[PDB]
Amino acid sequence: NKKEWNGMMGELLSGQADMIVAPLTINNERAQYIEFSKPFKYQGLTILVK
Amino acid sequence: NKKEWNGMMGELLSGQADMIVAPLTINNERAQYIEFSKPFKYQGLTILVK
Amino acid sequence: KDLSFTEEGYQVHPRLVVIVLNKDREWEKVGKWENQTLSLRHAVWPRYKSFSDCEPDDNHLSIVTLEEAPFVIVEDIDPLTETCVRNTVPCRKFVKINNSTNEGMNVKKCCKGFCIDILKKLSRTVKFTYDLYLVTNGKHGKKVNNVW
Amino acid sequence: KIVNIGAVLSTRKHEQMFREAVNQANKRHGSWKIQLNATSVTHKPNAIQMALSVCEDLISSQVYAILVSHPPTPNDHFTPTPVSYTAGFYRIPVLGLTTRMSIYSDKSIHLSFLRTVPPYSHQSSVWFEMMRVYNWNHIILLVSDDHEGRAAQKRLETLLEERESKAEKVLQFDPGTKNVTALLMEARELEARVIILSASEDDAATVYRAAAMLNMTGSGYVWLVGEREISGNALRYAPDGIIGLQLINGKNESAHISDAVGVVAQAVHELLEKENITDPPRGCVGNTNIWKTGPLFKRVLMSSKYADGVTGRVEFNEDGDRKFANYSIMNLQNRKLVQVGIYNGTHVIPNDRKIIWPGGETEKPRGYQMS
Amino acid sequence: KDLSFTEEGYQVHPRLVVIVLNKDREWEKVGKWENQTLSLRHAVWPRYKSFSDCEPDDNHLSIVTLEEAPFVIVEDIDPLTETCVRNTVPCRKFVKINNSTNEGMNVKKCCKGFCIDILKKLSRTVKFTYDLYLVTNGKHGKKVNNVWNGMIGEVVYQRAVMAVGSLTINEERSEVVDFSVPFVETGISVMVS
Amino acid sequence: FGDDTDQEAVAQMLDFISSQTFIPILGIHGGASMIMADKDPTSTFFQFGASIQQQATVMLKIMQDYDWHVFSLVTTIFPGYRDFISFIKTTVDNSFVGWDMQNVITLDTSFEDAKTQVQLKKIHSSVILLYCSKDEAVLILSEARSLGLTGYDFFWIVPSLVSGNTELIPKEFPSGLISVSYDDWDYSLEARVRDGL
Amino acid sequence: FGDDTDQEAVAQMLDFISSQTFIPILGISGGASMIMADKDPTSTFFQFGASIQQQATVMLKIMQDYDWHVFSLVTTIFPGYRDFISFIKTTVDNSFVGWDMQNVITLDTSFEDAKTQVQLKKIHSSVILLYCSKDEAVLILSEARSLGLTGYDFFWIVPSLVSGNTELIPKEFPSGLISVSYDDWDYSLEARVRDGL
Amino acid sequence: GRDEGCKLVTIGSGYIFATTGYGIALQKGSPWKRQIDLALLQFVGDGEM
Amino acid sequence: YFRRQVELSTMYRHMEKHNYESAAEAIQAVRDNKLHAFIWDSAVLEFEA
Amino acid sequence: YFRRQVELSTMYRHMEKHNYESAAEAIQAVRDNKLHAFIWDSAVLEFEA
Ligand SMILES: *[C@@H]1O[C@H](CO)[C@@H](O[C@@H]2O[C@H](CO)[C@@H](O)[C@H](O)[C@H]2NC(C)=O)[C@H](O)[C@H]1NC(C)=O
Ligand SMILES: *[C@@H]1O[C@H](CO)[C@@H](O[C@@H]2O[C@H](CO)[C@@H](O)[C@H](O)[C@H]2NC(C)=O)[C@H](O)[C@H]1NC(C)=O
Ligand SMILES: *[C@@H]1O[C@H](CO)[C@@H](O)[C@H](O)[C@H]1NC(C)=O
Ligand SMILES: *[C@@H]1O[C@H](CO)[C@@H](O)[C@H](O)[C@H]1NC(C)=O
Ligand SMILES: *[C@@H]1O[C@H](CO)[C@@H](O)[C@H](O)[C@H]1NC(C)=O
Ligand SMILES: *[C@@H]1O[C@H](CO)[C@@H](O)[C@H](O)[C@H]1NC(C)=O
Ligand SMILES: *[C@@H]1O[C@H](CO)[C@@H](O)[C@H](O)[C@H]1NC(C)=O
Ligand SMILES: *[C@@H]1O[C@H](CO)[C@@H](O)[C@H](O)[C@H]1NC(C)=O
Ligand SMILES: *[C@@H]1O[C@H](CO)[C@@H](O)[C@H](O)[C@H]1NC(C)=O
Ligand SMILES: *[C@@H]1O[C@H](CO)[C@@H](O)[C@H](O)[C@H]1NC(C)=O
Ligand SMILES: *[C@@H]1O[C@H](CO)[C@@H](O)[C@H](O)[C@H]1NC(C)=O
Ligand SMILES: *[C@@H]1O[C@H](CO)[C@@H](O)[C@H](O)[C@H]1NC(C)=O
Ligand SMILES: *[C@@H]1O[C@H](CO)[C@@H](O)[C@H](O)[C@H]1NC(C)=O
Repeated sequence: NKKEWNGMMGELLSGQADMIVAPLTINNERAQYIEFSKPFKYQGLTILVK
Repeated sequence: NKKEWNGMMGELLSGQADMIVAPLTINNERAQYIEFSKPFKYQGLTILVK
Repeated sequence: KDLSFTEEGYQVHPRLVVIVLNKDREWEKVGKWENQTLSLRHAVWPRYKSFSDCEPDDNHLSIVTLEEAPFVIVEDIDPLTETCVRNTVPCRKFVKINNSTNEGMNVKKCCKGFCIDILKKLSRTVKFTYDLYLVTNGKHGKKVNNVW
Repeated sequence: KIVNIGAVLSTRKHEQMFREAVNQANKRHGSWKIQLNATSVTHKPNAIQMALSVCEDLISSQVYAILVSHPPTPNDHFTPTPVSYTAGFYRIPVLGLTTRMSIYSDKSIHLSFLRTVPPYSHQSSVWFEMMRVYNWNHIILLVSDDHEGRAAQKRLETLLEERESKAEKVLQFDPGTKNVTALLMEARELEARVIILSASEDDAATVYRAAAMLNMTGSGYVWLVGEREISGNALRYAPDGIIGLQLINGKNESAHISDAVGVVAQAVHELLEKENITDPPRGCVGNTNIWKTGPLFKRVLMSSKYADGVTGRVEFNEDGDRKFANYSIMNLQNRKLVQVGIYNGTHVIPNDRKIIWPGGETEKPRGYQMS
Repeated sequence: KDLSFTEEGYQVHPRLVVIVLNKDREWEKVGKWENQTLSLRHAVWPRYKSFSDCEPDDNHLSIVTLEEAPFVIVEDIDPLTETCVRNTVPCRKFVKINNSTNEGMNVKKCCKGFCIDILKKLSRTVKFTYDLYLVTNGKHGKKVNNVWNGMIGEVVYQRAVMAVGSLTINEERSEVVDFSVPFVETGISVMVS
Repeated sequence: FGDDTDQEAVAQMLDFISSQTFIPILGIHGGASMIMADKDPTSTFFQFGASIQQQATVMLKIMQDYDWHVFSLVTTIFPGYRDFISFIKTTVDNSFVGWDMQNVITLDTSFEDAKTQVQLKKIHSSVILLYCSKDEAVLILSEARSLGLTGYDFFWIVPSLVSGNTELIPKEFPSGLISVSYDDWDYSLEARVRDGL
Repeated sequence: FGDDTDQEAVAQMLDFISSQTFIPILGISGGASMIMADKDPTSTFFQFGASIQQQATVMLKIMQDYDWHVFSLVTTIFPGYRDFISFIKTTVDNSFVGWDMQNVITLDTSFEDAKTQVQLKKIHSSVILLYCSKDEAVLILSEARSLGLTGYDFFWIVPSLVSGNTELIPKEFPSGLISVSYDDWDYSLEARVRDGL
Repeated sequence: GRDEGCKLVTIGSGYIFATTGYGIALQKGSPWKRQIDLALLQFVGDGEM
Repeated sequence: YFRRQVELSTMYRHMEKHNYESAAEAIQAVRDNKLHAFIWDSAVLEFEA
Repeated sequence: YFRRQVELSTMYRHMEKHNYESAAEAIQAVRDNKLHAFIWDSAVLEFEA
């Protein structure tokens, strides 16, 4: 009954990774555990259709 | 430095009348001082233009 | 001196004195009350940070800002009531009295806007007091002769 | 090692009954070495020297409770007030015995004036019981005076808070005038015929004399007053058939004082449980050393919960007065006070007597003009 | 029975018993523990307000409602967290095994919608506590030989203190109980294509 | 006469003197100047002081000028409090400010710290108005110090009957306690008796 | 080995027997199965009971099933408290609830009711977890009733460290105390030892 | 409103209908009636409804 | 209703220089285009429509 | 972001059906109209447009 992280964050916190130079979306909870730099890209959310 | 009632409510609370049968706008402060019945008309506010 | 007496024996125009307790256990004469008006020496409220022994205070946060209309709207207080309407926040502005001297006063005004709402919601969440006033030297700031 | 108890009293029989209560208090209250001494001061014609004799004879005696039991004074002001202020100088509870006025029952002017007789505000409780039982809701408040009248109207609003009702008309004014007829005739032309009246004795006589001028002796009238309004010339001027109130054992003096002193002595033995013995010092010579258990022993006056008494179940409420007092309900059957009801607790028990009303039938007059 | 052990030597699935102290001043077995989960005999949690003799007060309110899709959305518990989400409030439903049996259990569920926010803002302002529960008797109310069904019967027989949920008002309902001031214009309506 | 101690009932004694000697008597200082409830109609006693209503007006003017709006109201059963609460309620009724008021926290007796403690823990606001006697004020402020209700955001504005003599400042008072009185040391007693004469 | 008394160290004595005789030993109930902290690889001893971590897991499951999301942790200086606090903090860090958790308030010595009073007045929440011995739990509950922290809205959940004998229930225990213990009377002693065999 | 495609259409806009209103059901003589009524009419007077 | 809602304070600045005593005077003024909007209940306005 | 907001909970119980590993598989699934819409950032979808 234990919380963990996976993916790039799961490899970051486990010491397998030390810097994520990748399109990571900054939100609240991911900033609650690790530190974030200032964002290099500003955008939002939208919907793709045909 | 005293607030009193005027108009139809100032005439009612002075004892000049016995019951208001009129288009009375039901709101908070009128219910704080006098009793109510159930409303016979149900509508809100809007804007008249030309 | 209008030393008239009421029907229940009270001075109509007495001399009220409003006092605070200093750090050295004395009552300091601060505010005299007039006929109708209230003469207050301290427009800015003095903090008196150590009300007792065990008081570390880290929440009287001094905040300065600039009049920029889409985020900061600074308006006069209503002279009929002398009360900022509750969607706004209080503020003060250092206004110079004369051109000859650098002495001025602190006129209290009202502030609304977007960053004002941000500050109010920070006070909702982080639960800290805030001391809001305005800047008079420069608007944004620029390093001039290595002086910010 | 002793407890001195002082009082303001004249008669030798009640002093003997006081010493008899002193003797009875040392019987069943344990084997502790506490003793009791009696001091009672008598009449003086000058009212300042009354409290002067009280202060120099009881502060030097270090008394713990002060009781005044003087109805028959020719001065109708009824002022033990400087004695109560002298007891309030070191926060001593003044145990009243006679008066019931709201200006004396007020906790503001009289900080520690508690008693086992209910004030005139609890006549509104009897009036509220009459409105509950006999299903009456159209009332008019008429108080000629203003000292007790504001507290009486406050108590009336407090008791009408439960029904969430309001009086149709309230009248407070200056007595002594004869032309009060305009407000009374306009209250006649209203739709309330249950009229509530409570004032001074001569003021009751004045408004009863004004009731004869205005044809207020007809039918539909519901009158119910206190005990002051049915005595003196107000008794002669009242319309016959009027319903009145009376305190059971009200003018009873020996057993009332005996039960009060029993409450005093057993309250002292309650205070001896949790020790904290504080004593009012001799304030007559330059002393302002205040008595620490002033409110706390007043707490003993607030928590004096008993059930033994000739008057009845003596117990102090949040107002410091008698809980659920014993009442008689009288009828003035043709200038004759006829008892037409008793009262226990919160309930009126009407007896098997006849209730003749000042108007029509013998049952309840529900003279309501139905709007 | 899997009474297995760990490296710390404790039992993997031991036998846990959750007892209380009732008003009878003795221990009473209430909660039992399964192999992984908890089971409660009293899923309805009462006050147990008489801790001692000095408690005259009253702030809880027994409140019944009824399922209406634009007003009272009733959902299951969230299986990800085993917790109602923050706008939803807990409730219960008296669900039986089938129609032939007569005994049922009060399964805890979640509620949101229109009247839920009304009740929460009332509990903000009037400053009381509340116990939300549905009704399994049926619809709003219908007099069946001087017996009301659903919510109205629970108010008349006083097992429900108040019905804050969505409820139509007509003459006989205004006769048998008392209502509040209105808050939404809800007459009748006819639907076609 | 002006008293030096903190016994208001002395003036009440003087009030009875004003009911009996028919002499206009001026209460000047200390317990002789403390405000009682209702002066008698036969009395000619007059005090050099303000009303409780004017002093409440001054305190609410302070709260309006310094923008402290969300407050509470705590009184004991020391009387004169019902009219004080009524004046505060009518002031809220006569307010263009839009004041916020936590409900009245009363006290049953001299506190056992059993039932009044839960009543005090209902408060989590900034400014509290306290109205009781001076020793009871010391006890309630010691309780609030034990409850931690004497912090930086926790202000206390008290009337003159709480303050009393300016020559005596007792213990358990926060360095920053806000009081409103009229015992001005600059406004001399000689000027008081000269204006009275 | 089974037991019906409250002498836990006998089982620890069996643990010493388990340190020397190299024999697997089972403890049924009473003092034979009261929880010791850390076993030994030199030992083969076992109890029939639930650890304080698993009991804390059950208690947090109970607190989760009523949505009582706000609590305060109160322990004495009785040992095992550090592992208790650390397990509760690691469980809250692995919890989907988002517990609005008031901090942990402990004691230091035998209480003068002077500083411990200030420590207990910090709680204005409802649910309180209490881990302490039975000799001091009566003192804590009597002080909380004396401070009004045993109110109708408040709650108290304790482990089996206080809830021992069924008969010994003093007056200070509030009617509404929830405890957790592995004394299942639905399972007999013979069924337990048959399961052990 | 949740009709997928605006297919099912209502009749009128509240003209020829019964015109009643939802309320809050309380027991007869309950003391909470006036307080709930004042709280609801306060909740109307800010646009929160 | 607009004085309680503080976010509607700005319109509260306007009508204090512009309000009338009867709605018939408002209908007569908006007929001559002296008004440009009129916050009012729907029954009277739809009847005049 | 859609698990937090309480007014988007129902869609969160629908979008948990077809959770995809990569965005390329999302482009492939909308490419044959196996989907009907997709939630993604701005500049990535502008580049794909
Ligand atoms: C108080 O009232 C009682 C009656 O309730 C009276 O006591 C009577 O006292 C006389 C002696 O003076 C006895 O002979 C009677 O037996 C008592 N009354 C009865 C009926 O028992 C008296 O009016 C009051 N108390 C006193 C003694 O004055
Ligand atoms: C222990 O009880 C649980 C039910 O609470 C059972 O666990 C089942 O196991 C599957 C395995 O994938 C899980 O998906 C579920 O948690 C359970 N099944 C259900 C209800 O979907 C388990 O069977 C029990 N142990 C034994 C031995 O029966
Ligand atoms: C009050 O006093 C000030 C200063 O003496 C004076 O300027 C002002 O006109 C006075 N206000 C009144 C009540 O007229
Ligand atoms: C300085 O004060 C004088 C006073 O008369 C005034 O005339 C002058 O305008 C002031 N200076 C400025 C620039 O405001
Ligand atoms: C007065 O103010 C003006 C700007 O309005 C400035 O140019 C001038 O320097 C000031 N007066 C002095 C100090 O000469
Ligand atoms: C006791 O009472 C008597 C009579 O009232 C009095 O003379 C005496 O002074 C009192 N005090 C003593 C000495 O106990
Ligand atoms: C006023 O009182 C006098 C004396 O009773 C009486 O003669 C007179 O008629 C009264 N006036 C009115 C208004 O009836
Ligand atoms: C009272 O009644 C008598 C007899 O009917 C009548 O003469 C008198 O005018 C009445 N008084 C008034 C004014 O009601
Ligand atoms: C007596 O009262 C004092 C405070 O005045 C208090 O310190 C003491 O504990 C009390 N004694 C007892 C417990 O009876
Ligand atoms: C009041 O009423 C009863 C009625 O019999 C009477 O005997 C007694 O004196 C009183 N008892 C109480 C309850 O006070
Ligand atoms: C009056 O007497 C009855 C006994 O007949 C008793 O229960 C109570 O004290 C009184 N009635 C009530 C309920 O007030
Ligand atoms: C009761 O009958 C209903 C009819 O729809 C059925 O759906 C249900 O399964 C039955 N009872 C239960 C709760 O199983
Ligand atoms: C209950 O009813 C269902 C059908 O609704 C049926 O399949 C089932 O066997 C019944 N009993 C049980 C075992 O749930």
